[PDB]
Amino acid sequence: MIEIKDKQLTGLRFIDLFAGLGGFRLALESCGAECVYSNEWDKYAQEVYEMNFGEKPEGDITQVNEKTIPDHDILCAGFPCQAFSGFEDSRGTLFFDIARIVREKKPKVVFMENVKNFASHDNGNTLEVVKNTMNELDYSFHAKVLNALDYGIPQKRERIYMICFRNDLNIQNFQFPKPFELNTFVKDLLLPDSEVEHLVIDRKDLVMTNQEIEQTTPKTVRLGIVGKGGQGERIYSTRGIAITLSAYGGGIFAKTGGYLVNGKTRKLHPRECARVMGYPDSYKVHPSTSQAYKQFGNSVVINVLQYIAYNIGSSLNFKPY
Amino acid sequence: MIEIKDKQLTGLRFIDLFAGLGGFRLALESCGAECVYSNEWDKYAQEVYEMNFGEKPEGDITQVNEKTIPDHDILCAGFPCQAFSGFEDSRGTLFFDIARIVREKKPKVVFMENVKNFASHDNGNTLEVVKNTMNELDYSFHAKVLNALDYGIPQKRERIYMICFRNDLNIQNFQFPKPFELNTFVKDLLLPDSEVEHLVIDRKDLVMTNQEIEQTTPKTVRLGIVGKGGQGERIYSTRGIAITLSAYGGGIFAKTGGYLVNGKTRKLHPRECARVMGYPDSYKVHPSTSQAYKQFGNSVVINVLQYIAYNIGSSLNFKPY
Repeated sequence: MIEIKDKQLTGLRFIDLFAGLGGFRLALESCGAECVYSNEWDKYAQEVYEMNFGEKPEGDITQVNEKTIPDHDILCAGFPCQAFSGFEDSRGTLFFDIARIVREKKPKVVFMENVKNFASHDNGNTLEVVKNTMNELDYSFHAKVLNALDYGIPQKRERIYMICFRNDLNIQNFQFPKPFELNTFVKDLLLPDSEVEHLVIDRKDLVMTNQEIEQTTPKTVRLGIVGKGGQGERIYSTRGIAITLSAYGGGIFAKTGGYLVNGKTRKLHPRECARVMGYPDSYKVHPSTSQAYKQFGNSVVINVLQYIAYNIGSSLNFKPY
Repeated sequence: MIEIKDKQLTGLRFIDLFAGLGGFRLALESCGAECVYSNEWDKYAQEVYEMNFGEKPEGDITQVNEKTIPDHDILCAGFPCQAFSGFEDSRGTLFFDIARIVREKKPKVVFMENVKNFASHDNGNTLEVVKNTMNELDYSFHAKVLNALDYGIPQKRERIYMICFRNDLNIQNFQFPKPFELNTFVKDLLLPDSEVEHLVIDRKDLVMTNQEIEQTTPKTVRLGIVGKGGQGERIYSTRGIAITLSAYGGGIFAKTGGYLVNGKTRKLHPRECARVMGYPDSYKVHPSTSQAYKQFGNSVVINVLQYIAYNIGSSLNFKPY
């Protein structure tokens, strides 16, 4: 997470749909915005959200009538990707819940996030349905795939970010944040060896294929493999960036991938996962290691949302005579 | 686990290498045999082994001197499959440690177990190497792939079982147990709903292609899918048999697969995993749920080992004038 002193979103209200761990909430609050409603489906996610924010998000958004949603300026949603069978063509999906709320509450901004391939899903019309639905609801639609490693977070993680402004506001200067040099690497986020001993996997079929590198580099650096060398069976350098965290991946080093740390090969700790997703150390992670992996592997990258939120605020606040 | 009153292995000593949870120990002890040495690599496997048997198995078998292994009549090993590059070809593998122990200790019987495809691995070479090695050590070699579902256990789980008798014994009559009708199904092995609600997975992309069946059947019965319907994304009926447990599988319903139970979709509980692996309810599972899944996913099926152990005894005991 980064520090933002210029609170571009001060005095604005947002809601956090499909809140998960509350990544959007961390991001928008860091810019001064106020959360007036959150919704999260998963009970274990509601749990950890409650641990960190004091309140439990409302559950199943389908039971919740849009008229009951508090007035708000920004709607956030890192929503599940689903295939559709514009606005009426989005029915049946969780995206429709976003569309029905947008139609009722007409926030100034709709800020959404999804997987990197979202633009390709269903031969391109999952994106086209979302875009057309947003247009029909009288919003512009700006989408760009951004990679975490380009925004200060040492993880290979491309995601699509979609920002929509209500047309009456006439916003013409929204820009995605510009990428910058990576100065933090996996090594910079590690816990002491003692705290992660349980994550060490000693295997006789380990084959180290490359020597540890001498200079940090903003890419994934594979050093070795175990077994057949497939998913969850590869070992990376902490002087590089993290491979993409996965909520549901399998393999010996499932979810995190394996890392060469002080002569040992191990998974990342849930706290290290938090860090490579941009979560602050003040954020309490779920007690279950396996549930924490799933939650972070499914989460948003805080830092990227912060840069975007700041730019959303920048655009909303530029109102010359 | 089945009851055996005719203790064919009474008076015989066995060792339990790559002991894991001690499945071989349960099977052979049920037939009257006494364990005189066990070895298990994994720290967490040692823990639960100790919880159940009162003793901690020795670690790293590669550093154990073969001459120090106690005298025994039966060597058991459910060992990790590894590609080779006869006896000499085994070097660099965990099987080499079995061979060097066999060479020094000369047990009457070597009883091994591995994955179902062990036969076809490295195009037959892996099994050739094992067989030729046992032959060079003056053992006959018998191997067959048996499916848990044919031996009273409702799980789709084929494994190769290898049984070798020392040549001087002139054992001519060893037979693998004959398969029989399955009369136990997943539903019979389930815990009450109160014990398992933490394993329930409520989702929206659940697509059910068949209704719950009314007949029991010795087959895996897929009723639905989630996501893309791949690994750990399939829902099965409990009126069928369990899909193969996996130590490192991924997906939403990782390791156990998903089941339709009283209107809910859930993973199996580690106790249910124990049961579909033939472990008795008196066997304590690992306190860590995720660790217990890995353990049972990589374990042996007790009942199949009991039937084989009994037949090993039957052959050793047939000694006419």
